Amino acid sequence: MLKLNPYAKTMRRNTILRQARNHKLRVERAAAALAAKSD
Amino acid sequence: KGKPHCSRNPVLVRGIGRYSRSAMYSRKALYKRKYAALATVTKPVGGGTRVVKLRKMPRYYPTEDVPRKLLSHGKKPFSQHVRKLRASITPGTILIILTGRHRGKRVVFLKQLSSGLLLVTGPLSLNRVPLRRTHQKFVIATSTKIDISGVKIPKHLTDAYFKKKKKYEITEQRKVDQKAVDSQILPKIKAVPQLQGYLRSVFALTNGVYPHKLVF
Amino acid sequence: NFAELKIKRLRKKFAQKMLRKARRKLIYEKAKHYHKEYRQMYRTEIRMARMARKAGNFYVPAEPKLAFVIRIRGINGVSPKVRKVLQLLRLRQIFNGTFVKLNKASINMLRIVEPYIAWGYPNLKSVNELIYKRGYGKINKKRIALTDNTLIARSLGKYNIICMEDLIHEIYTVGKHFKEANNFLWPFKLSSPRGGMKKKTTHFVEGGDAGNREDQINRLIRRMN
Amino acid sequence: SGRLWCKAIFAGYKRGLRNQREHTALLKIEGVYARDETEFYLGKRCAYVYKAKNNTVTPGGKPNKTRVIWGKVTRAHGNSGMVRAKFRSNLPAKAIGHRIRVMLYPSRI
Amino acid sequence: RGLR
RNA sequence: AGCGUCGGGCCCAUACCCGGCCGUCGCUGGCAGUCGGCAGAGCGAGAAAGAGAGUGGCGCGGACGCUAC
RNA sequence: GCCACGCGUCCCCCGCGAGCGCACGGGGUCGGCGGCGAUGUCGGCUACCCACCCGACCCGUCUUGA
RNA sequence: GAGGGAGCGAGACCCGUGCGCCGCGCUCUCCCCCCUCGGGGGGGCCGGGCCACCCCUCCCACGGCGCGAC
Ligand SMILES: [Mg+2]
Ligand SMILES: [Mg+2]
Ligand SMILES: [Mg+2]
Ligand SMILES: [Mg+2]
Ligand SMILES: [Mg+2]
Ligand SMILES: [Mg+2]
Ligand SMILES: [Mg+2]
Ligand SMILES: [Mg+2]
Repeated sequence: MLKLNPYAKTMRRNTILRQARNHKLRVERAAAALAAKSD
Repeated sequence: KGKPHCSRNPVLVRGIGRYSRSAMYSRKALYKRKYAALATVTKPVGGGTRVVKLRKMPRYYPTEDVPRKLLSHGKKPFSQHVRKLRASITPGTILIILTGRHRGKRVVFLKQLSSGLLLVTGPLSLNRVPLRRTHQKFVIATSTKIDISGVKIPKHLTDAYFKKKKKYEITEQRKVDQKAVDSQILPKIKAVPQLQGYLRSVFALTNGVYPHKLVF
Repeated sequence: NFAELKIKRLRKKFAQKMLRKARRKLIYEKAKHYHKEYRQMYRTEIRMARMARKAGNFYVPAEPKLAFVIRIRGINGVSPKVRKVLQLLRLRQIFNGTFVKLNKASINMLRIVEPYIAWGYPNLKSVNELIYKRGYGKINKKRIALTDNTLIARSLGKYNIICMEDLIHEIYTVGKHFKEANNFLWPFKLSSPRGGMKKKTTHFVEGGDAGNREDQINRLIRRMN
Repeated sequence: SGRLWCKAIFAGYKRGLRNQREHTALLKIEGVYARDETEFYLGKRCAYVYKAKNNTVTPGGKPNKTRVIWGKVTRAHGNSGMVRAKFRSNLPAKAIGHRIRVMLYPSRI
Repeated sequence: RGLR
């Protein structure tokens, strides 16, 4: 795919970092939910 | 002159770096790193001296030759291959050695070797089964592990140790290896109740028992 | 001598190396600029809506420039007025596909053969899948595979069409040089539909597959590819 | 020291109404009646056994009369626990309604 | 030459 | 296991797809370049054309090949 | 986060650096293995007979139609 | 799992080697530091725009409202 269209490195390099960061936020919201009911 | 450093950019996925080449020019620090710009042998004789040749052309040629072959690229050999392993099989787990003349027996795993074949030992005392190799593909993983972490089993044993030659007599060294691993493990298996009975016992199917259906 | 010639031959290869690199960097920059383009195109069509509803009116979007046609039935016993049209659209085999720019002239023919085809308005991903996976150019009257850009530059360099991406751009934006871009493409040999078909004979509205099924063509492509 | 294989019956070949493509074979395994269930057996080595008049070799032993045709469970067939299987040589129709020993030892676990 |  | 309205799932044709093989047609395609101590082994590449003359400033070596009906 | 990095000169405003490895890369390889055997055993498509499963109306001809 | 002579290099001061085109990119030819047990693994090494937060307001597009003009 790169031999034909090389920009795919950046297009598939992003959309990974994005997802990991957003996964961190999902977990942070769950722990803060436990903090809100407990506190 | 410089010792070889590791790859600077980490691996996220096979063949894709984490960082971009523009941050990389910096990290490598290219801003301050620009550049610009036998066959004949002499020998003595008891005459003169003879200048002999090495690697002389062959005295006979054959009647016809096969041609050259093309360069394929990705085909590494077996020694150099990477060796996989299932999640179930960790050292300690109990295996069902299904196929060989030692059929359906229950036996403890020690270690994957370089080749990828499994080191297995159905305690010779109990099962009458020595240190034997097997293959993963022909083996069931039970969920009944034990904490085998603390023994310093010898390094010397290996694939070439188990490799066939071409009568078989049992070596004293073989007897030592068996005895040496036994003295270490046997109390842990005799500590847990009924388990030595289970090990002496052999696995075997019977009526109304279907592998897909049941679970273990 | 074979001294000065060696050094000269090295300069010639070095020049052609730098040239190939430069074409590579150029290619990259066209593609990133088109990503920015597509993103903009998609957002604005919503923004027009939100603001329209705020005022209380209705936003009517533009008519679709492009349609993706598929022949669903076979070669036996077909009216000759049809056959002529069909072979003008290059639909000689069953489960063959073609792109078609729209206008009164084309749409009246597709009306005349409604029962034999299934068409609609295809999405961008479907265009990628089709071109990339099954791209085969008509080069010197020969069905040759679209595996390197050289094969394109030789033929279409005169329209500044150097790569798969520019091709895509023209297709989705039905630009100037559609005729040449499509006539370059060999009729798409699509396979039989995974999952199945509802009923070959009848129109969509009476529960069939023929005729205009605007967007559901994408679902059908995913089942056929 | 016991039964180390699941039972299956050779129901018939792959076939339409008036044509049978006998290079493929249909198994009906005992106690399995759903496509969920047949995902276990995938990949497994089947083995049709038979016995013949004259004495033949036997690997690891003296020559027996028994012989074998090895095979392989290809993929599921149908919705009610039937299953396709492709044997290395094509099967005889005599065997219709008989036993085949599906083994276990290409495990998928 | 600028690379130099 | 009938009648009417419908869902998922599922079955196979010498039809469709991917791959192997035979023959024919088309490209009026390519190949006489096996140019060897008179040698230096390329001319598939996005862009009309030249690996062009000159003149001032030790060891003796290198596979197949082409009945051109 | 960036396929952004001599100096001098030009514009708008403030033609030769070499070196070494990895591989989803112009069509599969192992530099990996195991069993049987000199008088009853191995291979032997075709061709000899028998069995089973499915398929299957006797040829030539005139004929719109066998 | 069809196919089977792709050549790399060194150059008329040599005569080799058969991992070679296209394509992705690691280290050394800079210098320091850090961690797990000489080997293995890390942090990096300085300049410049851009967008990131907050204060100001220019050009075009489209929509709405108001005053005014034809
Ligand atoms: Mg299906
Ligand atoms: Mg019948
Ligand atoms: Mg028996
Ligand atoms: Mg068929
Ligand atoms: Mg084909
Ligand atoms: Mg007659
Ligand atoms: Mg007649
Ligand atoms: Mg008559």
